[PDB]
Amino acid sequence: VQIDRLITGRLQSLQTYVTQQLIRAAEIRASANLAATKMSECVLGQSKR
Amino acid sequence: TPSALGKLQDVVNHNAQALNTLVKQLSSKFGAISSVLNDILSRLDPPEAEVQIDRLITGRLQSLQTYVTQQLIRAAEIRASANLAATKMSECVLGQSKRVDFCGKGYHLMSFPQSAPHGVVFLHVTYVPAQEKNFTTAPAICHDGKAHFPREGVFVSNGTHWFVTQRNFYEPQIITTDNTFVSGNCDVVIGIVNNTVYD
Amino acid sequence: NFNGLTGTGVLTESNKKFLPFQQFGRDIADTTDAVRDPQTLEILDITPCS
Amino acid sequence: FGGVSVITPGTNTSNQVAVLYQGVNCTEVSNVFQTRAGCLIGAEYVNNSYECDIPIGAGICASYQTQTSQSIIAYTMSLGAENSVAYSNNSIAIPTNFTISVTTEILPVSMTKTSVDCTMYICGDSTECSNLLLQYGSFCTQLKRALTGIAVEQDKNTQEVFAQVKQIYK
Amino acid sequence: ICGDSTECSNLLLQYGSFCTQLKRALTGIAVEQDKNTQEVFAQVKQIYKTPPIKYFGGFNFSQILPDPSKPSKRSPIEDLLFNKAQKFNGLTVLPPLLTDEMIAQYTSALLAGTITSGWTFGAGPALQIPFPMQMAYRFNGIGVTQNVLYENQKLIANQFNSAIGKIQDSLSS
Amino acid sequence: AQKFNGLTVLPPLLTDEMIAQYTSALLAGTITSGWTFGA
Amino acid sequence: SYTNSFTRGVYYPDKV
Repeated sequence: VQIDRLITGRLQSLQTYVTQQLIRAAEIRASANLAATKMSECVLGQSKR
Repeated sequence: TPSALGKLQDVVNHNAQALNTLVKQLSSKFGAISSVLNDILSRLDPPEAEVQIDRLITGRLQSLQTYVTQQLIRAAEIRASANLAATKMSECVLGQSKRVDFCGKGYHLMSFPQSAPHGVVFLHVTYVPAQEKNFTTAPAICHDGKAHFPREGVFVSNGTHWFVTQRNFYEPQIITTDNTFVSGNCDVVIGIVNNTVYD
Repeated sequence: NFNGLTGTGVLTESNKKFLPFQQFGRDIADTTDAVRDPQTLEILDITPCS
Repeated sequence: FGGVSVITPGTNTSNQVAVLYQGVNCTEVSNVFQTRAGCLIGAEYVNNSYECDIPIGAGICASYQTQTSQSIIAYTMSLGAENSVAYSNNSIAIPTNFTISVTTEILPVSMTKTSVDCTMYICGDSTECSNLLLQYGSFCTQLKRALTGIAVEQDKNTQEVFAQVKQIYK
Repeated sequence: ICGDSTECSNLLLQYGSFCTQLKRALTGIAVEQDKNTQEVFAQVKQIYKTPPIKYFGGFNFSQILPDPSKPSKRSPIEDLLFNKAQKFNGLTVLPPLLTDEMIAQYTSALLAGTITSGWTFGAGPALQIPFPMQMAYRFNGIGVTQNVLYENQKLIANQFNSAIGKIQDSLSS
Repeated sequence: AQKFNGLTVLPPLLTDEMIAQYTSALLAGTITSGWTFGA
Repeated sequence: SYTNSFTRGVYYPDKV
């Protein structure tokens, strides 16, 4: 009975960590796409934006 | 190359895997005697059933919430990709975009949108120069008593004479007053050569 | 309730080739999708209800 | 402890594989080569440099290449060809020809609009299960609203990506 | 989830395929970070090198160009930015595919292409062009005529060097 | 119909024929007009 | 003596 509660709590904690990592990875992907576009537009050429 | 449609197949595979994992999640007992509700209701007493089925209801609700969270994250990613594709279409197909690498690698010329399963394909027409040659250049030319700068072009030299050519295609043209403009004299520009500009 | 197989759905006629010893059927998601009538050696196809 | 990673060059090509023990110094258990990512057992380190075919880790890359019999070799990935562009104060490169190149770009637009039955997936043909599910709160309404919003979002994406023109041209 | 008990794993196998989904999500995140590092820095096809004579019209790029003294082949600014068995309970930090040396070489190739070619290396073949003639054409993209540069190249190079120095000074302070 | 649990798959509003017609209209505008049809 | 069982020894586990 107690090992079930322990494994449920640990699985919930790991799932919360994975969800936070997915959100942070989406944010980092957006930032990396922005950085790649900025490099391709400012270094590889003279952007007028 | 069948692996060219990477993301179009990847999104379908992710959706299929999510649906399969959500369906197979009903054959696992989340702390109960079995996964079949009928077995629990016909093999036990009412008071213990209210816990033996609450375990399964909690497990299935948590699995469904996880599925919905994953679907929301993938939908946010798909919304980002769809906004990117809409901007790509509106800037490359509906116009002549000057952003580098945006409408393909090279100088953007055209783009033709095509239908695709759960996606869109762009045929970016890019202008890529080739067969380059090394020429002798100079910032400006020095006339009898004034300097001349290239208006639209670059002062190149084949070794003996001097000509003005485009920045992306070699077209030797004589240096006349219709493609230059005078600004100052030959005392401040480093590298100015002494050539004769035709009038 | 065909010989213990308790399930609800639309029993149809499918052109499935069953082995002599095989009685039940299943699919990728571990769901019964074909049964054999224990009276006549025919091939049925249990499909989900509407 | 660590993690086992099996490098497979494709079953259609051959069957020789190499295992990667991430986080092992080749002391806690065929060619053996210690990489910065782990102990790669089943591949030899070649001093040459090619394109990264199979990403191993920390610059190491593996590929199924013929011995200069074929075997999985390990090497440091090359970042590209070496080009020393001659920079001079009086030298310029002007192209004389051009090659129109049409490239492709694959971009997703929408996904499969799904809508689960929250009172049927969780509880089947059980009236007792629904009576207890109604007490656990209003999570079903939130999930249904989220799925409806996702469906409307996919429809809006399909409308904004393709339906950009006002009239249909022929 | 289960330290060393197999009875715990026998029960974890009953909770469903949660560990599989989490491992798949982590592998996807790792591949996504690798793809980001590849698409951000590895935009050129060939690795360009700067000539030995570093007289680029009068602009001193010594603070952004890779320094050969350090064994890392990085610039003073990169060295300043970088100065400001890994198992605990099962969590392992995987090493990136591209090391710091490879990112430094990518940045050096991008800088060499921006100095020697400027913008033609990103849209096709690397076309050599002097740096003053590159700045004269970059000025034409904002409205200022090219003669202003050919008249105030010394002042522009002085201001560029001062700004490059102040960047490092502000990053240090 | 491969649901088995009630997880219905809603069909998209714009079918493949409508997306094909939109792409054909975009192509016709790019060929005949080029860029003036979008502004 | 001894021999090698290459890929034989597989049966139907269930009746489905």
